[PDB]
Amino acid sequence: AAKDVKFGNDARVKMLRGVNVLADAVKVTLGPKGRNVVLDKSFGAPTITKDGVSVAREIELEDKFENMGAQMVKEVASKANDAAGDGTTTATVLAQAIITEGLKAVAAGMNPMDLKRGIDKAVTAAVEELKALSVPCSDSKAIAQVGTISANSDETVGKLIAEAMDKVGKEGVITVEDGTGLQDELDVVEGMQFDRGYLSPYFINKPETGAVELESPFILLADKKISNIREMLPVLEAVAKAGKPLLIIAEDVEGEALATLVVNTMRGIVKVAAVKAPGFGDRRKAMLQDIATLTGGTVISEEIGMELEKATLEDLGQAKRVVINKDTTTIIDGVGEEAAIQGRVAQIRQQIEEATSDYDREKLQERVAKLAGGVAVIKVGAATEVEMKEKKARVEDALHATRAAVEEGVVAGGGVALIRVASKLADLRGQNEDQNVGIKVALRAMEAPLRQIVLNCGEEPSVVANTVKGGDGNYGYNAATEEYGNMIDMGILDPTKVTRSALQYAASVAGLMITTECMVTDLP
Repeated sequence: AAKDVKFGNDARVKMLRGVNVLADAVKVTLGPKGRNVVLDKSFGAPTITKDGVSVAREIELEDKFENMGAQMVKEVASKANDAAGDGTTTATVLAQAIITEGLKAVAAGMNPMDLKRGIDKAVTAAVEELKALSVPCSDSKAIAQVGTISANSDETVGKLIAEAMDKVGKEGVITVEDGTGLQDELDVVEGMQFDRGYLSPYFINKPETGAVELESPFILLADKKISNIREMLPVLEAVAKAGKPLLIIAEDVEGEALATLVVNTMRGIVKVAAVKAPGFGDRRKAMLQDIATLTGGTVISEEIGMELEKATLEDLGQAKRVVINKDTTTIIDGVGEEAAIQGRVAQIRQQIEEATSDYDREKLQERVAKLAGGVAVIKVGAATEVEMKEKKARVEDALHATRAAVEEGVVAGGGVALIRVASKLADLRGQNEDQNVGIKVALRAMEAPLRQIVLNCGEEPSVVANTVKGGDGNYGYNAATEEYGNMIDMGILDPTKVTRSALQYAASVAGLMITTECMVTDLP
């Protein structure tokens, strides 16, 4: 109800204090020689971490304005992590640097809109420079390298990912799951992956991984949107009498049907999962038909007049293993005769060699590649289950890093890429002097992360940063080995996607917070 409002300088200093608290909490973990942050818990034993994601997630402030500034920086950093796969700490420290310098400039009478324009211009130029500086990652040796360093120097993971990419291409679908035995086995199965997640986060069966995983699931393929239950309860009865888990693939699920499916899942009577149909229009129907052919079943389509009252087990699609994430889901080893897949991919082939519109042409290439590519699953083996799960986590992180590197490229890690780009962009200027001030602010901001890494390493950062700027190319300073040289040769590297996303979101949040005039929050 009643709310307290702050204007101008007071709001800016409140946000500055909140962001400073968050960044001082999260940035001590930056770099190989990162400090430890103790997160006291009510359970009884405090947890000790060196990763910035947990510290950022665990921090809140009693003062409302500082708090909300902290959570806005936190949400942009979380967006950076979700997009790139890492870089939360670098994004947060960059955001703090830009925010501090920009607010200091604004207090000097500068025009905040011009500062935001200059920061955005400098960041766009920096992204272009990073794209120029990125080393392409296409050779299997490069895949092995990124998988190795990304997984704490696990070269075996490097190979595993290398032949996985060799078998299913750079853009193919790859997943990792638990495997029996000691050796690590690689296998490719007929499957695909579309960019649709669960409709509600209450369908999750694995809170540790945050993925809706079903073993030998039995899916529903319906073109019409699902609102009520009476039309779809025969499916639940059939899966209950068959004892198999249930999954839903429809255009959109809404109404009390979602609530009752969640309730049934929680009660444990039968597992139910729902995933949106990818695309829209008739393309969604076409790809749903492709999915039905892949899984050997048929789709509940209203256009052909049939309905869901008569849907049964024998005339419905089934799968071997499905992993549903927040944004996308993977179908693994769709059960069905290969002849149907061959016929469908052939039909899509004629769809190419008589396609007219270019956009639909690329869409057909992507659809046929997704349908005929298949899915590769890698099973991790070990002595006991605990190190097996640890290697699972390491393999997942390495796979995300490899995907980012393939998508964008590889640049020098440890903040060397940012400082090199800032050095190369020393002569950038804007329309106004305030724009030039903003550009200088952005340059110092990209300088900041390497300084923080060196300070964590225990060395004074001014001389190290100056020495790194003096060099060219990928030459930089290694915090682990306390020496300079080529950063790529030493192996410490990060995907270009991570650095680019961190800089982009740091600039975005800093520009948002600089131009803020008013602050509205609940009255304490």
